[PDB]
Amino acid sequence: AKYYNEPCHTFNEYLLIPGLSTVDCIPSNVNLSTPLVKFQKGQQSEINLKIPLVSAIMQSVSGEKMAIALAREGGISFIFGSQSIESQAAMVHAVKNFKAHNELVDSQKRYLVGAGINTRDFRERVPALVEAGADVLCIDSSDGFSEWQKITIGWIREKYGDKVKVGAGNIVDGEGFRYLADAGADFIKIGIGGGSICITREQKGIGRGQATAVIDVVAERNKYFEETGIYIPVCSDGGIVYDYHMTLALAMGADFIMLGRYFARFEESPTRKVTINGSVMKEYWGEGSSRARNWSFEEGVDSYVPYAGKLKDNVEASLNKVKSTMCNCGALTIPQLQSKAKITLVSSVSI
Amino acid sequence: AKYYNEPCHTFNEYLLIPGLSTVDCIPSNVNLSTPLVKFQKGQQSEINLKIPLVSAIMQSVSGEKMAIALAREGGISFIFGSQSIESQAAMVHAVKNFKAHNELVDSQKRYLVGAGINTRDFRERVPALVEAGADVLCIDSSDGFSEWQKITIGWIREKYGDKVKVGAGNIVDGEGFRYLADAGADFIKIGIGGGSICITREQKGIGRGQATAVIDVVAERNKYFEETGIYIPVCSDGGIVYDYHMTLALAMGADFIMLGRYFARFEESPTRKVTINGSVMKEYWGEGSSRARNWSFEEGVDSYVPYAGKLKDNVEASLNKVKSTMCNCGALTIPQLQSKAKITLVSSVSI
Amino acid sequence: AKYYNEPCHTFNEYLLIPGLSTVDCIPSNVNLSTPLVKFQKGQQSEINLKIPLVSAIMQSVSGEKMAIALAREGGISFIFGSQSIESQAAMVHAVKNFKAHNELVDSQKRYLVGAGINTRDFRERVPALVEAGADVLCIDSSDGFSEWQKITIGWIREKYGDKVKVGAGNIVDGEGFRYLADAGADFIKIGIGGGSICITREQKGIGRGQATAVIDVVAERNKYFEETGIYIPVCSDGGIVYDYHMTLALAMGADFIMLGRYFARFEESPTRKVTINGSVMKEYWGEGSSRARNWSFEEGVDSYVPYAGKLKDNVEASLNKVKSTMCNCGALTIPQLQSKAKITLVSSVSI
Amino acid sequence: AKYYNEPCHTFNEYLLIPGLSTVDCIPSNVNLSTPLVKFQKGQQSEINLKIPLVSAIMQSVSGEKMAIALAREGGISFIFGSQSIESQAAMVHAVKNFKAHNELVDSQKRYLVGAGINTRDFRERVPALVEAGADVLCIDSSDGFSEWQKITIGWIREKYGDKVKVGAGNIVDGEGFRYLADAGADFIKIGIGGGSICITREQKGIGRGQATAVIDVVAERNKYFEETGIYIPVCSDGGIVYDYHMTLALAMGADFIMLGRYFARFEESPTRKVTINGSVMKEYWGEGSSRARNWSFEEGVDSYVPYAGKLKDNVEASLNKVKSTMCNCGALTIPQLQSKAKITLVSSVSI
Ligand SMILES: O=c1[nH]c(=O)c2[nH+]cn([C@@H]3O[C@H](COP(=O)(O)O)[C@@H](O)[C@H]3O)c2[nH]1
Ligand SMILES: O=c1[nH]c(=O)c2[nH+]cn([C@@H]3O[C@H](COP(=O)(O)O)[C@@H](O)[C@H]3O)c2[nH]1
Ligand SMILES: O=c1[nH]c(=O)c2[nH+]cn([C@@H]3O[C@H](COP(=O)(O)O)[C@@H](O)[C@H]3O)c2[nH]1
Ligand SMILES: O=c1[nH]c(=O)c2[nH+]cn([C@@H]3O[C@H](COP(=O)(O)O)[C@@H](O)[C@H]3O)c2[nH]1
Ligand SMILES: COc1c(C)c2c(c(O)c1C/C=C(\C)CCC(=O)O)C(=O)OC2
Ligand SMILES: COc1c(C)c2c(c(O)c1C/C=C(\C)CCC(=O)O)C(=O)OC2
Ligand SMILES: COc1c(C)c2c(c(O)c1C/C=C(\C)CCC(=O)O)C(=O)OC2
Ligand SMILES: COc1c(C)c2c(c(O)c1C/C=C(\C)CCC(=O)O)C(=O)OC2
Ligand SMILES: [K+]
Ligand SMILES: [K+]
Ligand SMILES: [K+]
Ligand SMILES: [K+]
Repeated sequence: AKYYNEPCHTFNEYLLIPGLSTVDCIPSNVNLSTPLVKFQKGQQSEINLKIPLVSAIMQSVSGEKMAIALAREGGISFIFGSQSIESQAAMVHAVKNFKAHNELVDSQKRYLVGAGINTRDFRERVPALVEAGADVLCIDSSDGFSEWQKITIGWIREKYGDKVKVGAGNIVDGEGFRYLADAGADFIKIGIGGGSICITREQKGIGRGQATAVIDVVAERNKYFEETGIYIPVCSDGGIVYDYHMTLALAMGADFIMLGRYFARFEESPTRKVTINGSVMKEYWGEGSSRARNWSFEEGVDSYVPYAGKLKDNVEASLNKVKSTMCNCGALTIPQLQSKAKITLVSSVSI
Repeated sequence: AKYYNEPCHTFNEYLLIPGLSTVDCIPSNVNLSTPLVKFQKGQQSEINLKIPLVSAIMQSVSGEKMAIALAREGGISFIFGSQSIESQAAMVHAVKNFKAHNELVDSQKRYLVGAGINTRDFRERVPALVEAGADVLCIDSSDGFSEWQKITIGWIREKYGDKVKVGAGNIVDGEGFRYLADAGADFIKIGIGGGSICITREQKGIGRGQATAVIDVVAERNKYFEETGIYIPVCSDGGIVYDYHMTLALAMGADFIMLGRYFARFEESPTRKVTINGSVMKEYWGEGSSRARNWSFEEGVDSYVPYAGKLKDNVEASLNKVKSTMCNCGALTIPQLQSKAKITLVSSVSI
Repeated sequence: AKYYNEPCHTFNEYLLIPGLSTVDCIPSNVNLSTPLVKFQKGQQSEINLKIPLVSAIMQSVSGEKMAIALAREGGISFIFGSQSIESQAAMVHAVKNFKAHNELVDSQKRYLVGAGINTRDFRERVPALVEAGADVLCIDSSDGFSEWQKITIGWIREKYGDKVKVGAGNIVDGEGFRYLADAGADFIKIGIGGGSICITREQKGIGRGQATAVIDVVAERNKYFEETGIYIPVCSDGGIVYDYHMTLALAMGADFIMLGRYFARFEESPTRKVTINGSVMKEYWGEGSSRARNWSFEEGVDSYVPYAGKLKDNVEASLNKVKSTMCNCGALTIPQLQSKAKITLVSSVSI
Repeated sequence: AKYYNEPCHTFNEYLLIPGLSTVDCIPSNVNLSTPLVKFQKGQQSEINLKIPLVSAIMQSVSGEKMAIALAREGGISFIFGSQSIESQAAMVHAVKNFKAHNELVDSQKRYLVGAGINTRDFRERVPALVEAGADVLCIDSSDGFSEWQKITIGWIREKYGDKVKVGAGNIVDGEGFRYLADAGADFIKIGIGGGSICITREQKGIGRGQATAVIDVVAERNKYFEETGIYIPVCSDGGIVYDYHMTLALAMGADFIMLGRYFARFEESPTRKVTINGSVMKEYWGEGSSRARNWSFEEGVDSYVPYAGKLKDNVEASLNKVKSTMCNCGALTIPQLQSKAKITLVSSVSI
């Protein structure tokens, strides 16, 4: 077997050490744009988010309303694919034709929207998604280091060339990243086990601390860029517990962040608002729970998250803190933060 | 005194990082066969389990019914030796003559069965066990790094040659493994302290994290194979808390796993089913407890484990998860898993 | 991004190993004097505290009474600047003209007093503070690694030369220290996150274990002294939970210590004494709390600390323990302690 | 300041890895003798304990009855010196003249007994102790790395030469050991902070994990023996929580062990037996508590320990476990254990 010199770590084990803050760095001047899909050196990505946040490919998170609400703030949602092909297409179509600011839109002023796909019914699902107007796709899986993802991406490239963007994952190391990059992925998703509704131990026992995973994949991605001139955006998916974890994920090299629990709390998530002993909550279940697969064990859990109100106010408060921290680190942009951030590990006792 | 460069670790401190999963790797195609006794290079073991699980040499675990139930699924039980020689022989005989699938049987279609022996009355116990039809024996001890085990194995070899298979242990490092290998053991059992009914601290203070023990013994075993051409199967005994710990133990090099608590929960264990406030439990006590030795201190404990029903359904669910994880690691067989597994240590905080 | 070879640590992770205690080292002979502002090699500081303790630049800690009570024992208070310029000046003036022992006074026998200032209204606030008689100033900020502090210090030097002393901070590493030193700071304050009313995680996620911060800044400060002949006193601000943490902070190189919670408990702090179910408490809130800024988030908290009585008796008990420990380390003075202290890290388990 | 490459550890962080157990190693054949005072190479110590246990120099532990009860089993007690010179002498005299097995006696068949002394009234106390018949003395202090201990030992050597044996301490590193060795100590006591009634943190903040302290002092002691031919026995004082900690302390190099709490639980300790809600307890307070010094702070605590009955049965049970573990390590004697023990550190998570 193969072992490692250091144990893996989660975002909670890190802190940012301030850098020189210049007079021109104020939150309002911080630019949170970031690339969504791959491009060659000297070019810009064909799709740039206004904010580095995307909602998870989950039944309890990314519905029609979530996609519109998030696109309006500059991010993008990946409509869950764990439903009928026609149901998913309808949601995508409803978002693209909603208008029939930092809004994320296409050349027709229509909100951008993503859609999750699987390695099984993609021959029928992809065409429907494209026809419906999906701006980008993403293969949704707990272990993307699979020949099935290579086959899926390959089929897409053979029928649509580079006109259809498709993200792949999830992986947690340089090898997995490399495999999906050579396969043609437009962006690679990082993370196995970090999620909130994730009980890694009581499951398969596969995974890696999110911080270690991002740091390792980012180094491979940068190495890959130097060898081929191809820059592949990476997404840190899961493991975000506090707002500052967002800044950490970006500082470590992630171009954008995928969140489930965070967005599930909003009015715009597709779940039921439930009042439990004076507290308003929202339903939240993992895609691995039996509650979701049904569309003696269980890959995820079914629980509740506290109601936080509308997405807008919460995302604004979260990103204001990110912007402020970025200025503490001497960064006016995400690339500058990734370049200048001073990140330290914290001792067990400190926690 | 002699010290080590690194502290020891338990299975809970590790996670598996996925490898390339090929299209041909599906749980149903995973082969869980594994060697039970030693063989020379170029040969196959004379006894191969269909599944890498064996039930512990304990009064509260391996009785007649357990041995039959486990053999039927492909594993083997070691009838406890902490009873009269005639009582143990009767159980062994009852298993071998029960018939008077992935079943583990001999050339006569009879279920395979093991039997534990001690370093004291082996001159009278072994013959009775052999005569009764025991397929394999195993010296049961908390510290197998003993001249007594060498003497016991030697006596067996002098009277039966290599016709009678005998496992030895337990040990936790390369030196202990080496001593038992040169002594002639057919398989060596790893583990001191890991057990569930083990309170190492409040005992002698001897032991080692199970993961570190297995990793160290496996390296010595591989070194031993290269020097002599003799492959000695090793057994990871104790310390298995979750199903994924099984995959970890195998990935680290253990050929098979010995479990006590896990099997004690089944209908087939020889203990009393007790209902405590709406919960059906099963009795479980260590071989070191006064409750067992009686056949001011105490080497083990006497407690309860939750009833899990029949062995079949539980073992199947456990091994399906192992098989699935193996495919995540790109392995269709145990040897392939031991060769390809990527194993990472996890930080204290992560736990 | 930039990473570090070791994780950061807090004061609770360290212990002092005794050195040779000579017959002449008794608590009563221990000298606790220490420099407040910078000086050149071969010289002495223009201001030396009699005891290495200063009260925090906070509304709930450093008022008129605190400043008088602390100066009387040999330390100094920094009147909080989070109030009107005229209100702060009045407090400073009241302290300087209170008389209209180990007392800390100027050549006119008047108690010494400090005053906090900010990087915004300093052009109007400084003159008022100087005119009122403030002996030393200090820029109060969560991240002193800022061009704004450079600008503020520069303005002071252009209008008052080296006649007005001004401390800067807070910083946590050699780079931050270096930036403020070159900027002209008379003393540099260390610490971000350590404070008691600090919830670093649920904030920006910036900071560093106080011990690691002090050790790193002290090494840079000593390096700076060797290169330029300028000795800049450093202050360990926050993170002091127990009396022995004081000895640790000094042993690690800090010239003096800034405390908030510690002093808030005294009769002389400007907050309300509140009786909660038989326990007399004192109010205490951070400068980052909304309760203080008002002069959807929050940089600090608003809580209670147990009443400890008058400052005198408590400070005396605290420093007697420091003096005693110093003798255990073979030190009669702070510089001798910084030179001879043997400091060991403690394992996680030990805690 | 001076730092260390590794953090310190306590006994709870270690486990013993078994060695080869030979047929001749059975508990009954294990020899637990050990040297009490220093000797030259090629010689034997003038005083050898039959068992490596000595009771602490405390008011709540070592009285007349304890000294007799322990000597009868082969150990020795150090009558507490925190009492009048005439009271301590009376106890010593009562023990030496009690008779007016593994018993520890002098050439006159009288029980051996020790007596604690301090660095202040030794000119009057020592003579009284010698005259009373004390077999060995020991300077009792929280920090023995003091010129006062050198002066005390020197005075004893000037008036009695090498006829009066005197132990010194406590120290926790090679430097402290070395200082007391050159000063003439007959044995050196290790340990600061480890004790049960020790709240190191809420005190001076001086100390070191007991295991690290013993390991470091033992290496210095062995180095000292090689340079001078003088073997100085060392005592691991405090930090013993479980029986196996005894085996660890010895394996690490300590010749004998000093215990307070352990012995306080016995019928023979000089404290009151108190029944608290069905549980019989014994009083136990540290020598640093105000309750003891009286013969605003506090170096120790005043609590209760569970009644364990007579010393005999408990010590026998404890040492049987030590002997058994020694055989697991292939040792028939303490020196053999110190030479052959395989000691591993355990991970934080394991605990
Ligand atoms: O262990 C898991 N069991 C599940 O059932 C599950 N469903 C989703 N996911 C993954 O978790 C991410 C969302 O995580 P958060 O709620 O932490 O933001 C998502 O983006 C996915 O990567 C799961 N992980
Ligand atoms: O500390 C111990 N005290 C005992 O009384 C005891 N009895 C058995 N064993 C050992 O534990 C293994 C079973 O462990 P699990 O229940 O964890 O599977 C078994 O296979 C044995 O190796 C003991 N260990
Ligand atoms: O996280 C924080 N939120 C706040 O609201 C706050 N107010 C003050 N400070 C800083 O804490 C120091 C006082 O700390 P102690 O109470 O621990 O002595 C002070 O000296 C400051 O450095 C804050 N830190
Ligand atoms: O922190 C302390 N405060 C006290 O008041 C105290 N009194 C004794 N000792 C020391 O502790 C040893 C006994 O420890 P145990 O009870 O752990 O065996 C003793 O042998 C001493 O080394 C003290 N340590
Ligand atoms: C697919 O959604 C996920 C993702 C992205 C992740 C995990 C996970 O459990 C699920 C749900 C698991 C499902 C629906 C079962 C199918 C499968 O195995 O892919 C995880 O642990 O890391 C990432
Ligand atoms: C023999 O069964 C075991 C085994 C295999 C192990 C342990 C143990 O305590 C017992 C019971 C201990 C008994 C019956 C006392 C005799 C003896 O000492 O052998 C353990 O700690 O690691 C492995
Ligand atoms: C200024 O007082 C502090 C100091 C010294 C520190 C911290 C802090 O939160 C505050 C309050 C934060 C305020 C008033 C908001 C303005 C700002 O950001 O400066 C901290 O974390 O380390 C040091
Ligand atoms: C003297 O008995 C001890 C010993 C041996 C130790 C400690 C201790 O606190 C006391 C009591 C402390 C007293 C009586 C105050 C006088 C002094 O300081 O010596 C400890 O921490 O390590 C070892
Ligand atoms: K900054
Ligand atoms: K895979
Ligand atoms: K000393
Ligand atoms: K052994």
